[PDB]
Amino acid sequence: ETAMLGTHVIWDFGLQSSVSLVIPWISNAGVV
Amino acid sequence: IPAELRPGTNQFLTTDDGTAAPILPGFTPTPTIHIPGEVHSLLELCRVETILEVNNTTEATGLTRLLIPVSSQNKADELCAAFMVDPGRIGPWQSTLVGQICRYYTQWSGSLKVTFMFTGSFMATGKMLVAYSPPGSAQPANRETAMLGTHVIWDFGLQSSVSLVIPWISNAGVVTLWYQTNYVVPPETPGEAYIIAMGAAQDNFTLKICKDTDE
Amino acid sequence: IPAELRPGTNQFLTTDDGTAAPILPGFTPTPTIHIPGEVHSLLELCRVETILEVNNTTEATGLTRLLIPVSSQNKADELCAAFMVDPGRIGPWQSTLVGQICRYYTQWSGSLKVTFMFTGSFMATGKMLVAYSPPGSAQPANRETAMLGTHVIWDFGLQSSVSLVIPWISNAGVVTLWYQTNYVVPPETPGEAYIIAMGAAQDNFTLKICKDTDE
Amino acid sequence: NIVLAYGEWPEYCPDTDATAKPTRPDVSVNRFYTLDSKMWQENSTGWYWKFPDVLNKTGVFGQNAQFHYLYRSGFCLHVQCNASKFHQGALLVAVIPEFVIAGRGSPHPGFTTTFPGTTGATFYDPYVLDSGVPLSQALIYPHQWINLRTNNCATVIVPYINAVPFDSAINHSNFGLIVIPVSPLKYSSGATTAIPITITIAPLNSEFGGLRQ
Amino acid sequence: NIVLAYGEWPEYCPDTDATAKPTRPDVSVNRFYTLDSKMWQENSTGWYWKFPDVLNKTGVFGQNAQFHYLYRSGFCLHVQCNASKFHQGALLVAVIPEFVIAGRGSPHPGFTTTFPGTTGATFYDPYVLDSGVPLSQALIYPHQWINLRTNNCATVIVPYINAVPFDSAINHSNFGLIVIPVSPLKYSSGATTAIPITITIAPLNSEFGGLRQ
Amino acid sequence: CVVNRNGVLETTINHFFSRSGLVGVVNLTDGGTDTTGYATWDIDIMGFVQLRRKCEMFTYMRFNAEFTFVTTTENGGARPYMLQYMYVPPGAPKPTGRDAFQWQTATNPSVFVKLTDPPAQVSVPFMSPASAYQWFYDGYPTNTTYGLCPNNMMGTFAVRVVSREASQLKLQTRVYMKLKHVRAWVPRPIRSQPYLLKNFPNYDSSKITNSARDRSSIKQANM
Amino acid sequence: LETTINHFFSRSGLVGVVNLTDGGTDTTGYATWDIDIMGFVQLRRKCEMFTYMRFNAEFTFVTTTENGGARPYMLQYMYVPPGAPKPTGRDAFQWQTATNPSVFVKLTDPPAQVSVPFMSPASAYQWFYDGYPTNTTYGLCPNNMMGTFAVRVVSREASQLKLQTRVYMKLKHVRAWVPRPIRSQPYLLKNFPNYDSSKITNSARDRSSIKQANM
Repeated sequence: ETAMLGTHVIWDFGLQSSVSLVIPWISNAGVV
Repeated sequence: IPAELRPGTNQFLTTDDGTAAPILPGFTPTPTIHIPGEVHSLLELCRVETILEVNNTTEATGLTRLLIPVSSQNKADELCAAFMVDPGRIGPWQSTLVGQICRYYTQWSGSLKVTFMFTGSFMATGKMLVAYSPPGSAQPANRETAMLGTHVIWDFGLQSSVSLVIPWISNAGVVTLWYQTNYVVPPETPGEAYIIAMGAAQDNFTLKICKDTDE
Repeated sequence: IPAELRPGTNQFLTTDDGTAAPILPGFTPTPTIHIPGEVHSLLELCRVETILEVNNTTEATGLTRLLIPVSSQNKADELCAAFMVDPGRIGPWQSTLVGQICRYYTQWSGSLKVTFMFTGSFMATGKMLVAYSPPGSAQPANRETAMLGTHVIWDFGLQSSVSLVIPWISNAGVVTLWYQTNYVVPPETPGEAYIIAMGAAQDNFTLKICKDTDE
Repeated sequence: NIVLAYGEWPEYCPDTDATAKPTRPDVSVNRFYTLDSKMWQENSTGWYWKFPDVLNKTGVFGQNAQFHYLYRSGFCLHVQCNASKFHQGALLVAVIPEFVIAGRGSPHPGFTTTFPGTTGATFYDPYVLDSGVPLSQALIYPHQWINLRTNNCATVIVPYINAVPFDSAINHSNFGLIVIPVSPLKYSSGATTAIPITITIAPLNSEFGGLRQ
Repeated sequence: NIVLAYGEWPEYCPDTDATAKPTRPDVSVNRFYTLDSKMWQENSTGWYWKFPDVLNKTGVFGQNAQFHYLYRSGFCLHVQCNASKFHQGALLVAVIPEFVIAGRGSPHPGFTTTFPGTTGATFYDPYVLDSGVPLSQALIYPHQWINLRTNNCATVIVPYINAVPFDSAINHSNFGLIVIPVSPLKYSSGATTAIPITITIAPLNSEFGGLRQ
Repeated sequence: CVVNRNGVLETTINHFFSRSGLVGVVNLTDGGTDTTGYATWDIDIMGFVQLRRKCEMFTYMRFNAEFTFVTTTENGGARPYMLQYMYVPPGAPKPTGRDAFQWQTATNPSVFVKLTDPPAQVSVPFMSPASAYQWFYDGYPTNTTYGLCPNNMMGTFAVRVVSREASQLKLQTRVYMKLKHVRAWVPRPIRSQPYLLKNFPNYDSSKITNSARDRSSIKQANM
Repeated sequence: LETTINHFFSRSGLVGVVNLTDGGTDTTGYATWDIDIMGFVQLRRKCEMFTYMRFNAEFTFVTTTENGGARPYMLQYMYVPPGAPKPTGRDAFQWQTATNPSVFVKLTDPPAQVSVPFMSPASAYQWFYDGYPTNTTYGLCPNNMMGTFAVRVVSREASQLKLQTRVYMKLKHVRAWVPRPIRSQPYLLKNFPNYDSSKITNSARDRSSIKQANM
């Protein structure tokens, strides 16, 4: 529920077989 | 000025159009707002399709009386279900919307329609025959004598729901449900399913003299 | 001509619009002259600011209950006064004009304003915080949590009177009065002063169903 | 600056009957009448003056209002107190039409209590205005605050307010001028104890009809 | 495709009094709120969710509806269940305005029975909707069938339906979302027993007025 | 909870004095020699403290008045007896007996309505020599003479049963006054102190009742 | 024309019966009646087909004695608007408050008819409220109050009547917004939807088998 309030993507299996998520601006941390 | 009092002066006759004295003059009510809905007449309530208790037997006891059972142990031509078309008498049409607003409204006359839908697996395949007899005749004893009427060959693979229009009931007409082809399943698929029946009135359905309901 | 008497003939129903027979025909009253004043409605009486008994404690006994005391022994952030905004309930708004013409008139809804003015010496200097809380919340326990609302930083040197507008009460909202800076006086000047609170309704204040007062 | 009572700028009588006729006196009566200065102290409690009682038996207005049985006039009231920058307090200067002194103790008031003269009397209970009517709502009347850190003068211009356009100036008193300290007077030790309050009255549009003796 | 509740496309408040004023929040609150997935079994009996109770104390909508005493919003409801081609059954997904839980046994229901929260409660008697009112006629409400051989998703767009254009989002719950299996779930031995039902809520035109603390 | 605005037709000066309420009750008790057989009632609106507190919010008022007389017997059973509701205008003498000559003066407009009829309604115009009724007069008509204005007289009614030989009724007249075409000029604050007399503003200064009920401290808003 | 929403609620029926029983000291002498339409289960089942309703109401009071012989006694039918106190006795001061519009009609007259406007703070009457006014507090809406009547005989010295008032309500200008299904379960309480789940009565009467249309 506290991960649903962020930048989530509801990815299912029947419709799509592959999904992609764009991480904005890392630098030399962000957990997916 | 001269005036004469005709018979019927001091009576309180209900269903009258005489106005009454306002008890709070100068009172302004709260102004109305836009609320969705706005039922203008009860005639647009009896054309909403509602579920129909066809399986109104003794041992049903719950939500299992909205459902017409279809099995795979039944052979061809074996009469899945049958019920009269009487929106206002005692039977399946007592749980529907068109049949409960006409326990008021003494007379009624109009067209109806009955919608079936099938609740089996996606892999299952079969057929059904949906025949309507006129209100002069009884229900057919064979499938062949029901085929000679107003049948609809409804299958399961192509369509999942069919509808049949009943022309001009009045205050009876029996619609039946026959097995045309037995219920065919692949392996590892359950062999029992259900049909739920629906029903409403058409646009030319009207009502007449008011009456209190019998609960 | 024929006529029929509907129900409700011989009743004396108060709040009626039926005319009565004049008892002195041909009588001409004294012609009216121009008198100043001419109240056309009671709604222009409840927008005149009148004094508000905020200091309605037990030991007040006289004109010393119109006045909110401000002293110089009080430090900063110590809650000079607090009172609800209820024009029609029991409290400070029972001595005002807007709160006594609505012990009639069962319902009311509109905007108000509360005007303070300071009655100290010309040499004195300080500040006050005038915060209004919405009617869902209680009164603030700190000055910092009252600063995050609808505050007005009112000082004494620049302005001698400030006003705060309360939006849309209905039949509650608490307005408080905090010390922002302590009361600063030069030598040979008294250290106690007073604030008198005022209050009236705005232009969009309306009233509804009549009722006799409870004295 | 000035408070105008009910927004009128008082005028003469329009086209009334039984006057063709009444005399309109010149600035010999419309001068500035300055009454005495009342000393406002810590334990003071208010004052009131009845109009036109304060200008009877005083000057040209006294010789006209006592020898005429019709009367109509409007006034200009100027109340001013002289305080330093070390005193503090507030005065409520209002104009109450038909101001009736009640009488106290469960007992009618005397003549000098309701018609005080030039030396206007003092309140006994200023919280109820000596008429059972609270000071809290006394801002309906044309009023002006004299707060000693903001201003000192208050000017109210009052027209003729009556149901009859001509009455007698001796029996009937049209309005009253109250001056009540809502907030008391405080001062540090060494300052002047009593602060005077002087009042100046100028009649605007006085009329008199029917002469005696 | 979509069911539109009473044919409205919900909008903002037109020209109402006591608002000049209310805040119109951006897509920080109008995102897609995905609740938990309820497992639908053979002996399952239905569920119901109260609105806007399911989005109180949840995200930005929880911090706005708890600190505001006016509220007006419309929703978009998306119920979807993930089943294979070997399962079968039907769901009735309706939207009941002013859905009042009755109470049973000849005895008023508790707080968690009528205001269940995010985890919406289950029916005891789905045949009478737990309100003495039959499921047979429950197709008056804006509804959509989820038949597992035809479709999987059902989309209902609900406007704001109330006699007062602004109420509190904590005390009053405007409507309820029922999901009742009319036909039970059957499967051959070896398949997955529980089938999940996930719900996505997106507020359309939320308004809030008057801020606390 | 309330979001909209109410009506401004109900706050006006004519609707605030609109409805008709009870303003006076008299009793006849006809029968015999020791009883009178008539009952007069001076018209005044300052009889009950609910209409008195509303009309002393203003100084000058100008209105018409229409009256309605609801008469019952002592028990209620109304047999048809003919009544007389006279009207003595200000400046005319009141009756002195049930058979006096003031009942036959043609300048007193009387109303002959039986007991079984609907109540006798009649209307009275503006009856003052001035152009407005004064309820606060700061003057003398030339101790007990201060603040009396004789320009507020309206009249009496003098209810009487029309008969010849002393019917034994015991009646009770209730008078209902409706105020029409009301005009009020200068306002004044509503009275806080309780009333002591009927014609005077006396207020019993030995106990000054307060205009706001007390609370514990000035710093708590809960009252 | 007969199926519309205004003709379905058109006619006036009985909605409440009260009794006075005047006479003596142990008896009261007055009888109040709270205005509600959910008293009889025939108007309750019709009005709970909808959620929001907006209507006027006109009333007619048919009073007879215990036997029927009506001698002329003068009555008083008052009206206490919502927010005003009810009377406490037959000689209390609430009978002389001018803001309660009363009607003075004898027993021998035709019945006293009077009309009551829309008296709600909202813009529609709610018969189903899913909330709390802040166990027994759930589902109570105070926006449905309309008033009382408080029948009383006008006399002085305690007439010995025993009356019986019958109140007939006519619904005028009816507007109903959102519909809902008609109740099948019998009623248990007056203000609550409780239905006694230990016996669920069915909405269709039983038959022998599903394959026979004869019922």
